[PDB]
Amino acid sequence: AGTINKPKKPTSKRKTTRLRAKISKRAAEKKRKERKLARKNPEWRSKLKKDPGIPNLFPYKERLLQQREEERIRRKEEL
Amino acid sequence: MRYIHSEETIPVPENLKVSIKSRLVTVEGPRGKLQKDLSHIAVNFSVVKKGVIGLEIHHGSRKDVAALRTVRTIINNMIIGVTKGFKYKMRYVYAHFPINVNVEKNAETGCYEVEIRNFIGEKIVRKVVMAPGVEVEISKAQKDELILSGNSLEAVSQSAADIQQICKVRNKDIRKFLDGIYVSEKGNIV
Amino acid sequence: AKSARASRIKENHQRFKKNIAGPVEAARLERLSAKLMAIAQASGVKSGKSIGRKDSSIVFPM
Amino acid sequence: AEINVEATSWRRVEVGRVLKLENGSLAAIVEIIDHKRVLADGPSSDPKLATPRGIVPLSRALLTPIVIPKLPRGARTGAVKKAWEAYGVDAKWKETNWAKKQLQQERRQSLTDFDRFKVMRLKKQRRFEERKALAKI
Amino acid sequence: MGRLQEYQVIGRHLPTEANPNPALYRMRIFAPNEVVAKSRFWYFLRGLKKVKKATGEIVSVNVISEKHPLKVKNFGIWLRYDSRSGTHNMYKEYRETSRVAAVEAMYADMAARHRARFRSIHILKVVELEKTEDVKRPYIKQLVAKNLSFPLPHRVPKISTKKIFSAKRPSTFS
Amino acid sequence: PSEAGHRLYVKGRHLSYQRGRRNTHPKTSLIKIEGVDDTAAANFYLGKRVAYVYRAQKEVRGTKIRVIWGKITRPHGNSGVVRAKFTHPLPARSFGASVRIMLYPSSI
Amino acid sequence: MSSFESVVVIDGKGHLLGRLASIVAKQLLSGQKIVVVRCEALNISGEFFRAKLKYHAYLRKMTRYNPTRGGPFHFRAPSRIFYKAVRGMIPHKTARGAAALERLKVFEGVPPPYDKKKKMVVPQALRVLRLQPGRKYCTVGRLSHEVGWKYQDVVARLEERRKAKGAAYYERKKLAARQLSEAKKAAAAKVDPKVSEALAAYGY
Amino acid sequence: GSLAFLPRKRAARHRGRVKSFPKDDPKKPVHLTAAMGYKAGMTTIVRDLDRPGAKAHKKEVVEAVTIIDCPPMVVVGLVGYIETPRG
RNA sequence: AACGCGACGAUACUACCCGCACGUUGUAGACGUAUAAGAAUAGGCUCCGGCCUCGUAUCCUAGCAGGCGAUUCCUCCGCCGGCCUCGAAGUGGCCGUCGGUAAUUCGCGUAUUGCAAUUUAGACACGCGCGGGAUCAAAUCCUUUGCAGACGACUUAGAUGUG
Repeated sequence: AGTINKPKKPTSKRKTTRLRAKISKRAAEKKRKERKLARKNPEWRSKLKKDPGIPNLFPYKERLLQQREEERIRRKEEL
Repeated sequence: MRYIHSEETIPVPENLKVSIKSRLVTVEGPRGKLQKDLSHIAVNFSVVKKGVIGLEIHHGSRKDVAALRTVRTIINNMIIGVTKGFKYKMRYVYAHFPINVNVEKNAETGCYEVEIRNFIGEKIVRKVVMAPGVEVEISKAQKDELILSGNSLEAVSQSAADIQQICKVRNKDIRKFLDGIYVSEKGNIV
Repeated sequence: AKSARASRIKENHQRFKKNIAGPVEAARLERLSAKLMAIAQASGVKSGKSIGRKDSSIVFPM
Repeated sequence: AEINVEATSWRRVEVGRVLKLENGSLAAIVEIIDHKRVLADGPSSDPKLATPRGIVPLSRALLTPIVIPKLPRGARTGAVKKAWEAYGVDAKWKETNWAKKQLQQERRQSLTDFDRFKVMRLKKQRRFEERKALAKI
Repeated sequence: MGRLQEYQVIGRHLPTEANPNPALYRMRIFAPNEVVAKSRFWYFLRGLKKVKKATGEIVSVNVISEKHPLKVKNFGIWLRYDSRSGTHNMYKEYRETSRVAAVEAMYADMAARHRARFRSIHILKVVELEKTEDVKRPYIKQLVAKNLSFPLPHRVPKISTKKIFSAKRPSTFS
Repeated sequence: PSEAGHRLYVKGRHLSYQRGRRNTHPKTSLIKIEGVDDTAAANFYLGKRVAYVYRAQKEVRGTKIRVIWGKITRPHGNSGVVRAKFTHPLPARSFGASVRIMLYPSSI
Repeated sequence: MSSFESVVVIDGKGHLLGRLASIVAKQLLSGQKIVVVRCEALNISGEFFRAKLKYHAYLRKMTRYNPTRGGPFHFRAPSRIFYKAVRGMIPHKTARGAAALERLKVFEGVPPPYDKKKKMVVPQALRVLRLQPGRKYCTVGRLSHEVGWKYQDVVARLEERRKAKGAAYYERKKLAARQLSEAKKAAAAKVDPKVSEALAAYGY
Repeated sequence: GSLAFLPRKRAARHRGRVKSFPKDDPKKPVHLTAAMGYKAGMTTIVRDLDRPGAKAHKKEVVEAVTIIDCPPMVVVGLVGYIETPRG
């Protein structure tokens, strides 16, 4: 396109205060609808979340998993 | 990622003279002299051994490191040009109207001129002025063949492109009208 | 149609100015200049050869 | 094959390279942390040229033309001090152009009002001989 | 972020008649001061365990200082940050002199690269890589190279910002 | 022939009044002392005489030059600019005009 | 170090247009006279077509009813492009602002009054000290030539004449410096012993 | 109408200025460029046309011509101009 | 551009030019208002020895606001001329005359402005005075013209003439 040689009308970034109140009212209204919809919540919520676990690139995943495994065993025999 | 060091090498043959100022590279060879300014690229030039030129950049990004690959081949092309040269061979074909090609060398500006006549019978005379240092001859080895040679690959290749574009058919059928001037072979003079 | 500022028309005019109009106007200028040639030919400080000084501003007044 | 290149000759930050700080003190590079920082130590006996062992940013430092030849990487204060005295870093630094300029600055700052008058009077006598010599040539 | 020190915080649930001598939990917390250090202890404990501030008690707050703040070390930080999508694991490496220096760099780096905030980042593990060959990230790997030495091209000199006018054009070579 | 100077004072420039974004206060002025680039350097000049010397039309008591006397009170900002309090506020047409900073009352 | 001068002649070559203008504007309001030379060698950061795009958008803005009066008068000369930047940096609709502008002078090239004066430089506005090495930049002289400036070639020819005279002046200059060093060497062996260490001990 | 002649005001002068002389190169011989005359009127002529490709080729055409009285001009001075960044 | 600029012609008085005498004259603001290479910044300068972060550098810088007389010195500054050079909004160099001149060292003088009070001191422009040189002008109204015209404006012509 010949934008450099013949530029068109600029798109003003000067915010008008009419939009700003109108833009803030919608943000408030939209936030309220999320909270109301999350209250109806016809959807199952569990307790334990999916823990991604130790990353593979961690250089000491051997020692940490060995540490955790022996932590379980010693606690199990103590309890 | 800001790689600390990255380097490349350009081996030179025995019969060359690579004189490189700040970033102006001059390569003298048996065929002649080539020159080129590459101050637009941040590169550190050095001599690593007897006959290999080292170019390196410190603390650059992948864009800056990759730019060294372009510099290596450009200077290498100027090395080839002064040693072996470049040669482009063009063939012009026609169906009914034989294309007339005239090659002359003029004293002023010292440049070769290629004049094309009778392209699909047109009466216009198309004149293309070759880049300086580009020699054009009509070969007496194959019919309708034009040899284009010189020391600079860019000048030889661009001049060959100029001839091809000017003899381009217009408002006709590509599948039916096959006339034109096309690059046939590319290589070195030696 | 092709405009008066078309690239192709300028190229054709340039050839016409160089190959047809040029020689004719050059011959005309030679004859005219010859006629005006015919009509016209019909110490440094003390002589003026040393060109010296005859008889708002750019800098700030110090 | 003839190649002549005149591009640039930088000074490299390396283990053994002694660098000058803004304080006028010196410190030899012992370890390179990254491209913007190094670990240095100035064991000079001169209090003015001394620097505690620690991290120095390279923006705050200047590279001197002196390099301790075979300073080990990670060398502690005892090892660095042994190389500092053996190479004679203090003597070589005193011979550098940077130290001469710094010394010239220090003398000029300490000038008192009476000394400035003496400098002016003594310079005019020196200038008188300089002018007579320049007149001949 | 800020200036940080490692804090050893030991806290316990308030001893009741049924449960004397409670568990005495412990954490290591990076905080600018002791007031923030105790707050993070109870915020973390309120999530993990069921011990609250009202029924809690801080046993000790201690500063862990680095054993060798003059030895250059490579650190590996395993952290979790939550974004608009969810909670993500990432492992990153920092070449520094102290753990507090490594953690401060991490907060700056996560803010610069992912716009992550302090309230969004959980520091799961900071470890000294005891030897090379434990360095996985290429940016650290290049710094631990053999005989590392580099120039400093295009060094801009430091001119006083109040020295508006200079008689000579500066040089960027030393 | 002395061919020397007679300057016993440090040169300054009257920049502006002590002002906010909109409101300006003529009672206090801002002075740029030549060669003063930091607050430490400005501390030398606190309590020093500063005189604004200007020329008038009518000769009153043997001269056409009038003087407004003031003091350097405190540094302003971090760039060596100082604050000055005069007997009368400066004419406000003298923004960017020379002032004289005397070396007395001296303590060195 | 904040020195005051009669007039500071700034060599505009290699300077970023906006950063020079902000520094120039502050000096004018402080009461210092500024002369900027070689405005055609000024630099604007970014790519060239972005600078061209901005000026073409500037050409769009024109008064509808009568372009002769009131409308934005678009100046194509390189110095007036710099002057526009400085004017927007100065409250030119006040008596104080107009007085500040009277302390400013802008030129293409180096007019003969100023070709023999010392050209200062502003490090905070120098392109080589400010721009990242890979970034692009454009020259005000090139943009001016493409929007209607008629005197690019004439200014270029005068620079060639100016620098040819500068070459002769520098050859004379090197001769004097060579003679000064020789005279200094000859006098140093004849002035006095005792004076010599007195100067050296004082740093001179 | 045309906006290329928009300020339809009376001419500032009765004479009229050239406003552009043809571009000069040193290769051509020395010559003058302009001259003055006084408008006399109009008259009709018959021209033997020699326009190849026209309908009136090898035919007689009647055309209108204007006569300008041109007494010789007297050269009484010389002016020199220099190139400046301001024109 | 009716508040942008250049070249040229003739300028009566007033005072046009030159010299010095001052102004109870105006200045968005003297007080050493000192300082010319060009070009690159992943390079440059050189005396070709070497040198380059750094103008915190170079020059000038002493004397009743800067006296008088020496001792001693050919160093620096200024005015005039002659030869040239400077046109982008126009100057500097060389030579000669004359005047001044601590690089060294003295003798005489400073007081009383009374313990500080802008150390009234520069440049430009403007005006008033003398004494030397120089010049003796135009425009408008008016009558007229119609290449012009609402009115102004404009193209013309009015002094001896191709009126």
